[PDB]
Amino acid sequence: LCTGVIQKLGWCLADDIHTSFLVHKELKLSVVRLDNFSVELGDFREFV
Amino acid sequence: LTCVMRGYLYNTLKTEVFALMIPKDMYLTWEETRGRLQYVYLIIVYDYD
Amino acid sequence: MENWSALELLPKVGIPTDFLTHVKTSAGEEMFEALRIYYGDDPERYNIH
Amino acid sequence: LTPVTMDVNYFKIPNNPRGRASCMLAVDPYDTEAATKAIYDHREADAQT
Amino acid sequence: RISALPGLNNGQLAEEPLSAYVNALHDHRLWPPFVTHLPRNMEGVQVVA
Amino acid sequence: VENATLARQALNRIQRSNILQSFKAKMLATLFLLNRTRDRDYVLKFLTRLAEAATDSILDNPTTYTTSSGAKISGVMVSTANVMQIIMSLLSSHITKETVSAPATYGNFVLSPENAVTAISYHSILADFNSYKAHLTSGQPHLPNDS
Amino acid sequence: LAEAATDSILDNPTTYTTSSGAKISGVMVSTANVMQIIMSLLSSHITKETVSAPATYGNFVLSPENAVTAISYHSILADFNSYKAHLTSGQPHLPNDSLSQAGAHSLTPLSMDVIRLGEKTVIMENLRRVYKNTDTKDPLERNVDLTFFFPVGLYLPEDRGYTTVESKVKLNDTVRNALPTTAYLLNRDRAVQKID
Amino acid sequence: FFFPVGLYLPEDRGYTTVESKVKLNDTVRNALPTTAYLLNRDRAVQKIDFVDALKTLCHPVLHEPAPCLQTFTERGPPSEPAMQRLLECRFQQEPMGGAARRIPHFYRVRREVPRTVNEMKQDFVVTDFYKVGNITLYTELHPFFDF
Amino acid sequence: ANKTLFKTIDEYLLRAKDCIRGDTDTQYVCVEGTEQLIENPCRLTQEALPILSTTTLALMETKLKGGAGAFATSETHFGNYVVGEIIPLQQSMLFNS
Amino acid sequence: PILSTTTLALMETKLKGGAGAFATSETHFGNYVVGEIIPLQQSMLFNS
Amino acid sequence: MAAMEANIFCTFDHKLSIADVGKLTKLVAAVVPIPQRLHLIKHYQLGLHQFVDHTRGYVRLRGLLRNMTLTLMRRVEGNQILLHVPTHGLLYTVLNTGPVTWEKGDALCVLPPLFHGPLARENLLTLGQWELVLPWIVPMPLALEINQRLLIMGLFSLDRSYEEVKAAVQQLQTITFRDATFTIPDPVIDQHLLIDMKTACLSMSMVANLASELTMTYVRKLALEDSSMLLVKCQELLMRLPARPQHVSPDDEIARLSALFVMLRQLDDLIREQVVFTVCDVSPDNKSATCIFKG
Amino acid sequence: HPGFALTAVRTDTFEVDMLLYSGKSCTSVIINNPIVTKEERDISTTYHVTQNINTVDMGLGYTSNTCVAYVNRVRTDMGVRVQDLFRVFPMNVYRHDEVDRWIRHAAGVERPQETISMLTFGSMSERNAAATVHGQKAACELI
Amino acid sequence: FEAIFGTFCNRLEWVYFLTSGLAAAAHAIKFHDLNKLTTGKMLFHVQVPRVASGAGLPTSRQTTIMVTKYSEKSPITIPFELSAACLTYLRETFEGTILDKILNVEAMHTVLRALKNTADAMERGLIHSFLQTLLRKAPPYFVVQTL
Repeated sequence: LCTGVIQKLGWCLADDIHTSFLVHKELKLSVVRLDNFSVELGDFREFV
Repeated sequence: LTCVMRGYLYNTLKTEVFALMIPKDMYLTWEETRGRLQYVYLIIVYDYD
Repeated sequence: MENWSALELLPKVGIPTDFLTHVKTSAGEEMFEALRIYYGDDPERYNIH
Repeated sequence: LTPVTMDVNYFKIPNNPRGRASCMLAVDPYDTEAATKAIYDHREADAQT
Repeated sequence: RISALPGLNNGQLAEEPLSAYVNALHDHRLWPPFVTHLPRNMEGVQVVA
Repeated sequence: VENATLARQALNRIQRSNILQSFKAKMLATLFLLNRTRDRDYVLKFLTRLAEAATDSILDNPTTYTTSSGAKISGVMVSTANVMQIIMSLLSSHITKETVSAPATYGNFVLSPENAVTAISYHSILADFNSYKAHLTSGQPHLPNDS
Repeated sequence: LAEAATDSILDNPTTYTTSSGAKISGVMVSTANVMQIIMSLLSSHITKETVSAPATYGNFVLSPENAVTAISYHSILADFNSYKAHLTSGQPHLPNDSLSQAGAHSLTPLSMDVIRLGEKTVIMENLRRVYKNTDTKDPLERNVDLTFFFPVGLYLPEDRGYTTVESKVKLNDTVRNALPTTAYLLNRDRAVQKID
Repeated sequence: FFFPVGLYLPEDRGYTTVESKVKLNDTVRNALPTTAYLLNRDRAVQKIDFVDALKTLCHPVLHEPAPCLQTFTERGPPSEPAMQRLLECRFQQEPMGGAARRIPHFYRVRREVPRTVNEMKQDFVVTDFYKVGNITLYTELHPFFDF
Repeated sequence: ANKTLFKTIDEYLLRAKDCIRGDTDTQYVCVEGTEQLIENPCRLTQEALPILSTTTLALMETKLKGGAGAFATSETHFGNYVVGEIIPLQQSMLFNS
Repeated sequence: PILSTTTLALMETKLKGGAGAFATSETHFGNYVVGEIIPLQQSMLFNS
Repeated sequence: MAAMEANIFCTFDHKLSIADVGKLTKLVAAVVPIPQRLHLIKHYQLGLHQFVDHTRGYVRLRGLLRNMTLTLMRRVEGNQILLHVPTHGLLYTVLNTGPVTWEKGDALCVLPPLFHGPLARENLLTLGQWELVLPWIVPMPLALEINQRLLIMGLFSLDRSYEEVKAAVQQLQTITFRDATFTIPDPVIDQHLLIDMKTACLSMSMVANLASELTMTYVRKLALEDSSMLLVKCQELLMRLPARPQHVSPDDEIARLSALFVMLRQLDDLIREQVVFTVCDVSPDNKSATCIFKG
Repeated sequence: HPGFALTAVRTDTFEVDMLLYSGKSCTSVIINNPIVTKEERDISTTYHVTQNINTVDMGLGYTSNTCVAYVNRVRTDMGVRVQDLFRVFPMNVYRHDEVDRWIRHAAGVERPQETISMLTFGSMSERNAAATVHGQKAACELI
Repeated sequence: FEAIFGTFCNRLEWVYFLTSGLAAAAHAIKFHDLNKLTTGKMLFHVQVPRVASGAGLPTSRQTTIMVTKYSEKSPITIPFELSAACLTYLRETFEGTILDKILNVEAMHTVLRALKNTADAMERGLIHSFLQTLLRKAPPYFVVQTL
């Protein structure tokens, strides 16, 4: 059941999205940084 | 921890706007031209192999 | 690396700036050494530690 | 060089004697793949000739 | 010899050779008007009396 | 200065193409100016373009380097005497043996004691610390002049 | 260009006159490069003389006699009492338009650069300083298209052949020199470009 | 500065634009270029030939294609899938004694051999060979070898 | 699109101009109104202009050996021909700088 | 490109010509002259 | 990025006659679609006339309409339309445009109009090769049926004769919902209806496989002893051809029913596109209704 | 040389700074006061400020004359690089494959490799070069 | 040392419509309710003069020309924005030391700076829209010279 499940996480501004990284215990991990993100949660909607 | 349920992300006195971080492997776009806005979705897709 | 907050808080002098080309071009083509170009209203100049 | 090099466009104007126009300034900056694509590959056109 | 281009033709596109396309004097569809012996290849050709 | 009115952001491909086109045009055409052409109008237009093309300074020197009748000095063109012997002999209607006002002193500039305190403690110097400290707590954000 | 354009229809002869009594025909604007070229060129006509400009914007406030017309008939007739008076008195000619009457009261001086064009003085002006460090494009800069066309590979009539350049150039008799196949153009430099 | 010497203009596109000025006797030594005349620091007709280039033409590094072969083999086959047609060779080794009866046995197949590369470098005319329509330009690396 | 001679030029000024994308290699049609439109006098007259399309380098080096004003002349050999450019654009514009 | 000449006679008629004679590029059947793109062999050393 | 302007001004470049401003003042607090979301948009992008093609593909119009941002008209004046893209959750009044009577408590969905053309003779702001097109605010069961008949007209038209198709469009273009007859403008099979058919048939095949040993024989065991007009009316659409259940295993039946609910929802979302307004209270002449869920 | 001669047309975008002459008060522009409007959110409060203006002409004829004055550059190449029909007809193939798979390897064009998002506006079908010294290019054909 | 010789803000040339000479092409009138008008039309009742003809000629008659002119619409805008922390420090001063008064003064100054820059952008945009409406009205030189 439920091959794909999709929930709405929130919304962003589509221009502040840029690649960055976080360093912690000198472990650089390349991340995607959404600067002005507004959280708007939703239920896990499921599809096939 | 102090999680944010609905709304923006900011410091006390709103002096710093926190940013949502996602690792590069989970990131996925399906268009080369993003709009003025784009929503974000969390996708779990199961491999029934 | 460069305290850009002290540029935005300390009182400046008023000079007639005459860049050679357009100033966004001289910013985007990196004539100067250290840049802090952005848009909007950054509240970065407020959290003084 | 080859004796069938067309002299009228390769020996009458200021030309790069390498074979291709190897002007790096025509390349968009900080792009290393496009540079070798412009000066080393041959399944595409060449600048200035 | 001159009706084909021997410096160019070899190989094939269909079962017919590449030289069958460069001139009508090298293919089985054009018959001479006074034919005394039927040609070797009559694939698309259907003779009718 | 020929492309200062066109571009308004970081350069694309066609602007840098036109820039290189005019590079290879002008560096080739005007390699040796005075060794090639010796007419008044063209060398005067060339020196005029050279004089306007440079951007100005920032410091106000309103009274020093000024002639009589208020003609302010805009620039200075230095070269060897061999070139000047052709410049003045070719363009002789534009030269004036005139006397200008020159600063007879060096620019003496001292350090403030609280600048010495910041110099010891934080390895840095903020020039005219008293003026910055006054204008901060005062309220005006524009100083008269720099240090 | 100056005499070619017609004039306006409202006349404010008090405003935009030069000191010592000179009337201004109109405004001629371009970029700083072209006006620099003109001022170096037509330097026997440049005059930096003061122009009496209007101080502030105009004023076109309505009337209570216009308000009920704006409500009922969805229209505004300017100077409605003047129209009704000139109807009732029976005069054909109203004394002044309601737009030249509208405002531009005071006058303030400013020094600009003007030039003589056959005793029709006009204002030189460049809009470089308003598009100095902005993000838009100066509309006085422009792009103009020209369509070029050229043939290649034709066949001239050899039965009526001729040469006019025989005394300057000569070709050896070969068929590739007898039949055009290719052409030779230029680049945006002086560069021979091979097209076949 | 740079200049060519000893080139070959095509004959079918040959022409003369200096007819009234020069007239050369029609021997082959004037009909094929082998010299180049330049001007010195003084206005003097100097001359360079192939003879004086012997300090470059005869070097043992010019005949060693081993770093050329290494650079050619590190970037291997062309990754273009449109040109998977020219890189086909079967260069076997077999005995020669049975060949004189195997020569009617070779054509007992009815399947052709693919076209060799050195054959594919000969069906271009003098003037399109420098264009991108040639496939084999990544094979021509050196005037002394076949890659 | 044929109208009165004052309406045709007004149609020419307003909407008969077309646009060209100005940041890429091939000539693309831009999105309308984002960049400025591009005038075209060839839209008014419905002609096009010829340029220096000579046949051979025999008749090309002659024009290059020639001094000023040679590009406005159209010469003709037996099978070869030069079409002279009518506006002196390739002669003087690029040498102004 | 610097002024190069295949034969003696083409260099001779280059030197016989006046000012700007180095600017052109004459071309015989199998001989050719490339002309200098800047007259720095014409009027540099003569100018001194 | 600058924020999305909640105050969207529409401008006008045509010379507005006085009846056009009058008809523009009728449409206060109505729904209009706009894809740009700028602050000073023009009139060409406003409405739906930018997407009306010669195809008249109504399914294509429904496919594009779901992506358009819906706003509300406010403060119409000279050459100014102040639009308000509404934030989610609050309430403000909307106005009907089509002759669709509403209720209280139901929901509303967005829809391209029915029998759109000169049949009802809409002079809704016509100027210069452009018309103001209005999306319909239709209630819930009408929006259900207007896609159900769409998908049935898609599915029936495979491998069958054209006279069956021309006899089937006229059986499935009328809708007698709530004292009114509507007709759909040219239901035409396209690639979008094809991919919708593919999703529908795959989901119903998977739920046919997913049916347990008991849920397919429930009506088969029920119809021996029960008598009802509902059971009789549903029985005749089936073929003709005590006992024991085979094996009761409810631990399997929970999983079967859960995945069957997923398949039923996966069939369901083809006709239940979006609730965009929940009507709370209407005007008595039904010209407007205060409603919630705006945005 | 085959039995037909082709010609080629092309356009050229030159950059020009025009000059505009207009008569004195050729139009009377009317404005209103700048109208501030707020738009308040959690992180910022943008203030938009509109200004509706209107221009009415004050002439019967053409009151203002513009002209083309000066050309700085040729933004095109004025080149001979012809524009391919295999990009502006991106779905036309042959009815037979092995002549089509020979022609593409004769002209050098990429395979037919999206269709719904092509006829509405289009896409970057022919990409940019890695570099260019001569700017943009265009050349078309007439058989 | 890390000697900072000065901090330099950029001052702006507050150009106005009437300060520019292009206002003589215009005739600026503030209308207080421009967002309430639909269109502005102008009408002209023009009659032309006849002449008396000679003998044996088709003479003219009385004429009347009623031509009409119209208006245009082109609004402009600027979306200048303010951070919420600036509005927090604009009117609030808690524990009123030096370090909070500095933030209050900077909040006031960035507000007034944004206001001045907004008004300057509005004046530049009014000039720009005026030039846009002029350039869509001016025919080129050749048609005017021909007419």
